[PDB]
Amino acid sequence: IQVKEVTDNNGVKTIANNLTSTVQVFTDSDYQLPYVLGSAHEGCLPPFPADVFMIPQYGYLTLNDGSQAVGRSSFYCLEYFPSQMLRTGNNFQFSYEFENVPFHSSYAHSQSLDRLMNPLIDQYLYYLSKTINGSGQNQQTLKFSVAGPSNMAVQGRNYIPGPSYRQQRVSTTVTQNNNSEFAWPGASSWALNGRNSLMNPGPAMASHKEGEDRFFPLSGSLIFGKQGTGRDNVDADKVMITNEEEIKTTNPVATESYGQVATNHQSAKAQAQTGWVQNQGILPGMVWQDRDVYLQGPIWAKIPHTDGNFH
Amino acid sequence: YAHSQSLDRLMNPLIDQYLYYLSKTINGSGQNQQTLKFSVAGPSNMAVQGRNYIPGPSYRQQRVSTTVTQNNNSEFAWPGASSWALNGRNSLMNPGPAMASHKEGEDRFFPLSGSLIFGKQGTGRDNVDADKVMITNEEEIKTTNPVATESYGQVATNHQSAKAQAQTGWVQNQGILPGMVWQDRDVYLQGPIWAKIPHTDGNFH
Amino acid sequence: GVGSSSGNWHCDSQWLGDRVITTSTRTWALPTYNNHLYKQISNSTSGGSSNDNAYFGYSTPWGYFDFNRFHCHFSPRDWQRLINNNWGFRPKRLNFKLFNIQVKEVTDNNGVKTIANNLTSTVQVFTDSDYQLPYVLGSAHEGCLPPFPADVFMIPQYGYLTLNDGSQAVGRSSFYCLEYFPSQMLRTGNNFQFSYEFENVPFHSSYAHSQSLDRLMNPLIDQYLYYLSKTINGSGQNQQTLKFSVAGPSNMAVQGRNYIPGPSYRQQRVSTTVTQNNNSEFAWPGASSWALNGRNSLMNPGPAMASHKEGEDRFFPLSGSLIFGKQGTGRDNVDADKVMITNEEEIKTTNPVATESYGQVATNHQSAKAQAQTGWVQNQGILPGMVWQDRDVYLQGPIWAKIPHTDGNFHPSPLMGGFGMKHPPPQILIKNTPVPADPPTAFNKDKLNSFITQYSTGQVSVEIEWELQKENSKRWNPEIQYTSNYYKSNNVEFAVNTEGVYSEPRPIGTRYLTRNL
Amino acid sequence: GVGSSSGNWHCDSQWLGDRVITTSTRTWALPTYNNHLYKQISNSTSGGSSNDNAYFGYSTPWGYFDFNRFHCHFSPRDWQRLINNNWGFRPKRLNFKLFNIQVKEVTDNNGVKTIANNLTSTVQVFTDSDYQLPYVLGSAHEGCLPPFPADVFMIPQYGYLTLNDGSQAVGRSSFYCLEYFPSQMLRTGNNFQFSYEFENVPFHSS
Repeated sequence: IQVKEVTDNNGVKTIANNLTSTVQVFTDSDYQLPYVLGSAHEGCLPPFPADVFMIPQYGYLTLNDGSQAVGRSSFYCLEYFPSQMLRTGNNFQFSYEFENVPFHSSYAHSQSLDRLMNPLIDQYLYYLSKTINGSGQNQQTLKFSVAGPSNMAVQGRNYIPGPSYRQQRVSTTVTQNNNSEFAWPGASSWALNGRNSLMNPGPAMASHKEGEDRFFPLSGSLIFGKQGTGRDNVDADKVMITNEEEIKTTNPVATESYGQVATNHQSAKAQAQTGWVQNQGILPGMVWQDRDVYLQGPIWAKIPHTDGNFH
Repeated sequence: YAHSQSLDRLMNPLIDQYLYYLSKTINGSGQNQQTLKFSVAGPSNMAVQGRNYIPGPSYRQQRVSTTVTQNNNSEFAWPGASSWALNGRNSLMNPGPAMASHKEGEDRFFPLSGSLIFGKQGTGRDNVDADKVMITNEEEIKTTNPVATESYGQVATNHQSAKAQAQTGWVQNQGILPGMVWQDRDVYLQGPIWAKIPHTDGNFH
Repeated sequence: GVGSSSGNWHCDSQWLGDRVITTSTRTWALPTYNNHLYKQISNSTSGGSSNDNAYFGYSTPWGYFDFNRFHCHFSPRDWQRLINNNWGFRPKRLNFKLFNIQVKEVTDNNGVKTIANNLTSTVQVFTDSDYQLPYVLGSAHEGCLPPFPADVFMIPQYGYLTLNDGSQAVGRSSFYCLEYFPSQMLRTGNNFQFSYEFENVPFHSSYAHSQSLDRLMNPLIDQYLYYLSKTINGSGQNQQTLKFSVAGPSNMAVQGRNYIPGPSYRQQRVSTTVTQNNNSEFAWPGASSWALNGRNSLMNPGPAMASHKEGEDRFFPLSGSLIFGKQGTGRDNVDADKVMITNEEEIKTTNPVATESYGQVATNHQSAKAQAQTGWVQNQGILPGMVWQDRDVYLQGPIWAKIPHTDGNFHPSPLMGGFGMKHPPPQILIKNTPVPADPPTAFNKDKLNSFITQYSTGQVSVEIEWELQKENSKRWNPEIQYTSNYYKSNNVEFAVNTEGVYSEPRPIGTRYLTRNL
Repeated sequence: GVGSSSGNWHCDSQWLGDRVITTSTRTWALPTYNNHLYKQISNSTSGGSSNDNAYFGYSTPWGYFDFNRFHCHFSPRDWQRLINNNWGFRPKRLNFKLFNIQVKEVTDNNGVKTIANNLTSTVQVFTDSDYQLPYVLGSAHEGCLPPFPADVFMIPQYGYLTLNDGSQAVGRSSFYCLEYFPSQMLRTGNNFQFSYEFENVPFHSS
């Protein structure tokens, strides 16, 4: 630790050592302060070991009503904690054991969830294949066929892809996009106490289909800046858009409907009607992968202290 | 086993609840008759009682009758089927989540691809008639699981005011909610025993 | 013996560090139910109804003991202590006693009623410790121990339902005979008792969050993530572009987040200012519901959701909250000033508002042509990364519920509030043993139909040990606490009036202290 | 048991050097008060009054035992002995017994009253040993043990006052439920007793 004092005369700045000054340091080991780590903020240790970095300032938020506070709002004084005081000559250290957490999946699947069958053997299950004998009136019938290697789309399966929350699709070829402003109006969002927040990045979903890597979800992926990139309205060549294409084998595509559901009763009259599923919650028998981690990305987050959570 | 009780019939049929429900919003016919009236939920009105647990999830299927003359005179086996998409490929939702096959007294109806269909001995493989196959029905789980060919329920879709009336919408697919209970699909003498859970980051049930 | 008491009156509370032990004693009366008979009941026997209200079941000659309400154990002052000083609590141990049994016979002449002791009569009592009977506790029924320890209460009658098809029964329907259980028989002089250990359950959250789920960031530091901010350079044709900006303190709505609010099932909004409501009948037609085997049931109270937005406390969800009656309130079509509507406003920091959409989703592909189209989400199921709070418990509300025995469940906390257990406190069943009148002096094979009119009275004691979870907050400013108001009034709140009637003037929740997210 | 006495009649005085031990036994009757109810009372319920006489409080279904008068313990001759021979005295020890409980039920027909035994009924008794209830002894009230040992006396009803503003109550007012205390339950055949040591007090100047 080195503490310096700065004196600024009319036209000169002098920096000197202050051998008797102190720095105060403490760890919030009981988790009594608002946890601002885990919001992907600037101010971490720099990647390059030779870079000297500046320590970020601490601040926090509490309950608000507009710009006003309610009686439930909390004010925290950090001097109301015991802390160690260090002169030049003292050091500080501590140890911590991580909780038991599952391994991160640093692999991609070489199989697809809809292609888990033996491609040589039939199933012993049947599926409805025809409902009319042919053209004409009063041709109703019921015909059934064995599900096999020739028709893999209708085979019975034990597990289904994970949940979805559809995103708008944006092309990096700008001429293919609609000539209008839709960054906020066309975005997926959730509401809390009358406030709208972007669904960003949202549930782990595949970024695009096969051969459509020019498309990306509007706010469904992490976007990093390149070195020297500004902060306001920079072009696409100045940023780095990640894509979760590896999870397309278990996770639905971010910019597509989950599937179709029946929406009526067909009869002899109404025809069979289906509807698109734009958001599908958890169902038993669903499997999914989580979002990948990156060399530039975050490591951990604090689970909020609540009655319930899922995954 | 099958349940001898229904999820909406778990109360004592002799005792009132100590909770109230809104029963009237207008005093009567005419203009400016708005009011709020509340009643005790009891044995006479079991549909409005407060409950602790709700039926499990759903993913609606199309309804097909084994009396073919009752079906629509069109081809809807693929076009009318429930499906899910993966990397641009469509797969049948088959058999899908465990749901009751039909209502009471409607055993002639079956979900389009919501149940296991076995073949009889000597049955062919292409376009065989209904008398050549064996369609299972999960009617025993109707006490906890929603019917496969019905909506889960209704949700509000607007704000009523003095003007817009109260508007509701059908729920065709309902995901997991806290407080939901359900049964799994039955096993059969002809059916499978086990499966391998895919090696993934996450799964549910 | 006849002349010796079988137990004492035990009613107090002990606060012992991280434990609190409550003890309650009450006086009960039990009549003969059903003329000692089992009767089949249905909506046919009740007079008919719609399909949504049909049922089939049985009423029994037995009664049962229920203490599944918090005011059966906590006085208002004890509740104030608990909720003003603790982040959590849960039940651990239970002890139950039944004592000082008195059996009386009633003789009614032409114009006089005489009540006498029957020293040789018995009451039968047993606990359903193996959970073999239909569990009717956990349906928020009347008949619990009264809140006021001086009130003498009448034991409710036991009945149950089974599978029905209209008013008819199917072959799967079960009939239960409660005499087919071993039970203890008590004369005046005998007592009954048993002990029970609660399952391991999570602590109830008797706190509110002082942070919002969308306000968990440092308000001084930018993110290192970018968001799309512009798609057109300006007015005119062929102005397509892609512009990106850093998400920071100036635009908190577009920041990347790790966790999202819990699930929703939208309710209709009703104003307590009636002139603001639509001039039509929408109590049933406008209500949220779920269907089971062709029957519609109200979604009530449904998933735990915030009752209203900030500053809109006059609105409440149609069937999304518990409504209690005030003392002396009737049962049919009472006005709003006669009922007490609870509000779960404390969970607005994690849970979506009950009368709003969850959010918006994309519903098409924009291109150069179709514009970007979004749709409202009226019901959102569980997603990974969602967090939520459960419904609060109240001094007047239920404590526990039995989780249904099923293959699967998710977060089995009871939706009306409390602790969900696979093995909850067992049902306690009690009945006066029938005493025949004089039989004929020639043999008759038919079952006896003439009985002596009897009833019974006694004392019941319940002792529960609860574990507490204390607060160690570092908040500097004072908290919100439940308190009485000093301003003068005709009566004292939570006391008796001049006529001797005890009343509870308001519902009291548990969430007054605060915690961070 | 029903047929066995729970205690004997003890009533005399023993003069033992620098000690005197008094013993008194009386016969009491206790009715049902308030129809088993707690009632709020005030000068409003009493009919109104001036400001100096306003009050707010509660009457309870309980009665209480009071012996806070000297003639409950000293006969006139014993009092004469004490005051003619001593400069001082003070109380040291107390023992209290309640026994031979009899519970009767009353039936009133059109023109006849019948009283019978109820062998299975109970009386509840407890001492406020932690001084948690309003102390209404020490206000020179009626209802103590009678001076004459042959007089049968009726147990007075318990009530108390709290803070009032006119006939109204403020938020600081306390309501006490006496069923919220542990108490002993006695059938005919049970008895109750307890002991108490007096605080150190100065001798009274006789």
